[PDB]
Amino acid sequence: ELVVISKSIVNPRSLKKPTSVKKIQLTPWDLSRLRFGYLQRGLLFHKIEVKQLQASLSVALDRFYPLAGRLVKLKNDDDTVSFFISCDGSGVEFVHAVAKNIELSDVLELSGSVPGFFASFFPATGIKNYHGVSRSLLMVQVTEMKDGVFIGFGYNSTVADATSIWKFINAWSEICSKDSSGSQTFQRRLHLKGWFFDEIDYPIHIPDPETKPTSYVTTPTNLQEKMFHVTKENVLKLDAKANDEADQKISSIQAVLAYIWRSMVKHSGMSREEETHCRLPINMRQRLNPPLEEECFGNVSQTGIATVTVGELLDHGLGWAAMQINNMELSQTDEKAKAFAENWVKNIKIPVSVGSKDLVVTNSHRFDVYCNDFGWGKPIAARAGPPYLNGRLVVFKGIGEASLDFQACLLPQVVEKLVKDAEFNEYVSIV
Amino acid sequence: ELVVISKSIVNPRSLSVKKIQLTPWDLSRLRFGYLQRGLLFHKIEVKQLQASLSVALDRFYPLAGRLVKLKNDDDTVSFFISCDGSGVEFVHAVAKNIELSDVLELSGSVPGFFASFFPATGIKNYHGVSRSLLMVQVTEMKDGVFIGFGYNSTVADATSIWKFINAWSEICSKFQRRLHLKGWFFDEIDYPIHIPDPETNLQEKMFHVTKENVLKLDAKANDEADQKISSIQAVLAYIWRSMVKHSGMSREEETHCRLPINMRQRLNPPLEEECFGNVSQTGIATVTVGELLDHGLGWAAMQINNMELSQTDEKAKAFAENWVKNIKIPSKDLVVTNSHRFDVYCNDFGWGKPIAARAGPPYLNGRLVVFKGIGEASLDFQACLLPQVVEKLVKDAEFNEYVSIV
Ligand SMILES: O=C(O)CC[C@H](NC(=O)COc1cccc(C(=O)O)c1)C(=O)O
Ligand SMILES: O=C(O)CC[C@H](NC(=O)COc1cccc(C(=O)O)c1)C(=O)O
Repeated sequence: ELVVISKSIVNPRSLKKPTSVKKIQLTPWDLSRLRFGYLQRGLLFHKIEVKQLQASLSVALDRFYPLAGRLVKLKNDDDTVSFFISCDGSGVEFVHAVAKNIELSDVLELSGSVPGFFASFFPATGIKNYHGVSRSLLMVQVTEMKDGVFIGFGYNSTVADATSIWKFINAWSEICSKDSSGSQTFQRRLHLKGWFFDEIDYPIHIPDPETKPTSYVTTPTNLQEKMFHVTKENVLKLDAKANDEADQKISSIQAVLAYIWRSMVKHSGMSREEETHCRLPINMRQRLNPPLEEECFGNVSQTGIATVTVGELLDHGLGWAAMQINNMELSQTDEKAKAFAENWVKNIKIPVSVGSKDLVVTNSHRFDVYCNDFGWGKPIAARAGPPYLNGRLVVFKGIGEASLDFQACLLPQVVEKLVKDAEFNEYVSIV
Repeated sequence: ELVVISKSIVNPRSLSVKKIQLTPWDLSRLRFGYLQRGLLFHKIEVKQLQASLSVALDRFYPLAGRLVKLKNDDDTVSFFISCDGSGVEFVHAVAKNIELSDVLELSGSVPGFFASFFPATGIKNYHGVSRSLLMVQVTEMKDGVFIGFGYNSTVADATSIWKFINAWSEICSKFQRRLHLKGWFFDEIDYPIHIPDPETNLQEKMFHVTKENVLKLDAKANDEADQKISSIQAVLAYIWRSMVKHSGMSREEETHCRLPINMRQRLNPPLEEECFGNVSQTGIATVTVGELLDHGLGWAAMQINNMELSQTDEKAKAFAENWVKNIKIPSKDLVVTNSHRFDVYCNDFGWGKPIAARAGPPYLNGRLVVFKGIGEASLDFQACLLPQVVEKLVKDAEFNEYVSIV
């Protein structure tokens, strides 16, 4: 129940005399994601005016110009290909849609089988990162609802990590809020991530990612999504309990993730001998040597993986699970990252999926998603879009900074057991 | 914990004195405390809030008045509201360690820190001779702002106070008709009315009911009931049955659901929807515990609806006229307050709609403050409960399916 009003390309609006076309080189981290789908997130508002939003977007794209570029695929004479990002100002796909029968309650209170109507609010479903040669690296959809507006976006993981994407959304909202021409918002020089793998030749020669199985997103699933809210009081309670049991210092988010992990596995139906993983995004800017600037733009995120058996996770307590997470984070070193990049170049792996039997943590509690006031008020919710993956756990800072929200994608049988888990529902509010 | 930055008397912006006479409904509430409610925001600029309040008091000028107490020669007293522009008490305070999470998620013993966000705790309606009839406190938090207010029930009902808040925020964000007062609608009662001189371990939880679960309860109640039942009647009945189930009361006890009734359209002649003043009464549905527990949701909902249908003009008149010859100026009930009809979120003062609405002290067992949800189809309730009832409610699987308790 969604009609498209307009589909257009939004180009950067360049007050400056345009410079040459910058080329951005792709690392093993970027190339190993070429077959994954665009990541899709969005913000819910009481009010957004689309004209101002589109105008301010063109200005913001000038300031974050790699988001307006395209992948370029080179054919090597050895029958491999190479990719780089060309900052050519090709522009961003921008969709204006209307879903006049959908109201805020419907998106705030989402609960149950996915995909549902909400999937259609996102613009990049089924788009893979290697499609960025011909589709934009950022895609935006603004959907007017009965009594609100949703701004959804999808982005190519080869051009940006979530840290960078949320910095762009914050700049865009600031411009939109103050004046759409950008004349009243400070322009800042963009620092690029650059090339930080000094022992790896580039561009890296890889097999063509499109000459690969190419697997569907519209296939029927049995997945559901639920929202989990953890209050400040309960975050603190979990934090204290994890630290009481643990032998090293455990952060609040580690304790809460460990609690969710244990609970998710308790109700999974997995055998004790199965391995379960907690996959966590790690911002590597400050772990690399030399470290990169905290504001450098691009994907500088690595996925850390904590591995245990189901039996181990259930037999030990909360503090032990939190220690597995923390130990994994501590292991994500510079020497590790570089050695592994050099191994990747001699055993290229570009998977189509992550796997469905893990806790797959994404986004971050650190991103101030509510600071995105476009001029009519801060958002009232932050959500993720397709694709749907069992075990996905999207982390959002709460409207209350001390609280946490999680958007969890789970099998129906797991939800059914989770909603009857008395202790879980003491610590976590499921909607 | 709470630091006061400033206190001001805000009069109407514009520079005989109109008298508003008090009805038996007003006079009966003289010993009650001021009612206190408020709105939570990301951002409020205090200077603009205060200037706009002066402008708003031009329109809602009774809120800037004072009670006047007359001593009559027959050893009684009389009260009226003198619209003298004395002004509204306006307090600016800072709670630097309190954050949005704390107010959104209040849960547990009351009174707690939040009580201090409200300006009129311990103030009774008869104190309006010397204290303002509306009191405002704007409390800056670590990462947000709360606008708390208390009001004297002799000058306004909740319908009127929320219309005032709506007008104030509209003025601050920047009226085709002038303010019309409710007037004297008891033609068989003389004024001023002569009266005698009028002078617990509780917890609060937030309940949210989703659009989906409101509709489920509505459908259930209507399937069971023989008259049409509204969504709010169905949800209130469900909460009522659940509270009584976990109350510890025996079958023979009488228990009540108390509900605010806007009487404007029930009076004859009916009064204008926007007429200003207190034109509300409390309706009381009475049942025994055993009956409420034995019968289903639709029957409880019918008890509420039947009570509402009985709130007639003729009854109100007869009761008021006898009240003047039997002045009465004064639990484990369901005490419903506020209403789903009030649009909480239209109160944008210029920096964004509110992110929550809340009630303040006083705290009383069984209070259930109704707020329309951010999601317009949904409902929020601020419930004041005994710890033993809470413990039973959190272990009630069905209740926690229909209602999200935080
Ligand atoms: O950015 C991240 O959270 C991981 C990025 C990347 N993974 C994918 O790009 C596809 O798998 C996922 C994993 C998590 C969330 C989603 C989603 O669509 O939200 C998809 C990786 O694992 O290195
Ligand atoms: O407006 C209403 O809900 C009732 C008004 C009045 N009642 C009192 O003035 C004192 O009893 C209450 C009842 C409900 C809430 C509170 C509170 O403090 O929120 C106090 C009455 O019965 O006509």
